[PDB]
Amino acid sequence: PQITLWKRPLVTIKIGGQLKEALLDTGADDTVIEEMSLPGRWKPKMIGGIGGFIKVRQYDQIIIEIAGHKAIGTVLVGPTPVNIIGRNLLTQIGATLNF
Amino acid sequence: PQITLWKRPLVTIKIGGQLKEALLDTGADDTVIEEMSLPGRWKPKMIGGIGGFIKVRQYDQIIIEIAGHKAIGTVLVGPTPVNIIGRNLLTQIGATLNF
Ligand SMILES: CC(C)CN(C[C@@H](O)[C@H](Cc1cc(F)cc(F)c1)NC(=O)O[C@H]1[C@H]2CO[C@H]3OC[C@@H]1[C@H]3C2)S(=O)(=O)c1ccc2nc(NC3CC3)sc2c1
Ligand SMILES: [Cl-]
Ligand SMILES: [Cl-]
Ligand code: NA
Repeated sequence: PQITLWKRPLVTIKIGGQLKEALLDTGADDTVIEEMSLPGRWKPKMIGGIGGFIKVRQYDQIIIEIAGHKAIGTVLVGPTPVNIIGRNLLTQIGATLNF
Repeated sequence: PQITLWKRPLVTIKIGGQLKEALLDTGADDTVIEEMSLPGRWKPKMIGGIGGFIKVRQYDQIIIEIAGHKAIGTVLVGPTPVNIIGRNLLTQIGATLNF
């Protein structure tokens, strides 16, 4: 699709069999989603945005569908205010910015 | 142009007569720039992101040049760790996300 930015670019994602809403975010290096249960081991990561830092759990090689496009990659789980799809997965679904 | 997302989508902006580097950020509703002077009236605002809220100054009807493209809109000025071009100005330069 071609998505304009007059509204938030929200899409549905599917992860862990569940549907969630998430923001397509070119300003985010990584994908960050709210508290949920994921399989496997996790590693620590401390990620910074506006306001300061949060601690998150990093899960690698997680299967996730984004607007119907399959991706497999790193998902950070933590107390984010919104689910964010960052560049690590936007690149897997072939997203570009165009003007 | 077509900007891929392998790296941060950083562009040069001109604002308040200054040159700055800024991130094209589809996950940002508003444009947020590090501390600088701008002419005219302003009012305070609180904006939240991953690590909580920061207080900014809201300046309306500011002209900015973004990667060569002129636009006008509201600019928030405050202690953001990175200059961010948000949807309120990305729409004006005709930016879209495509995949
Ligand atoms: C969290 C989003 C929902 C909003 N944000 C935009 C994101 O694109 C930020 C951009 C950013 C990049 C950085 F480099 C550093 C930063 F401080 C900020 N991304 C990010 O925090 O990413 C993090 C995480 C992702 O992985 C890595 O990448 C970078 C780091 C790191 C860990 S925002 O900035 O908080 C924002 C902007 C304007 C605005 N307008 C408003 N209007 C009111 C509602 C009416 S509210 C509001 C909120
Ligand atoms: Cl505006
Ligand atoms: Cl349009
Ligand atoms: Na003004």
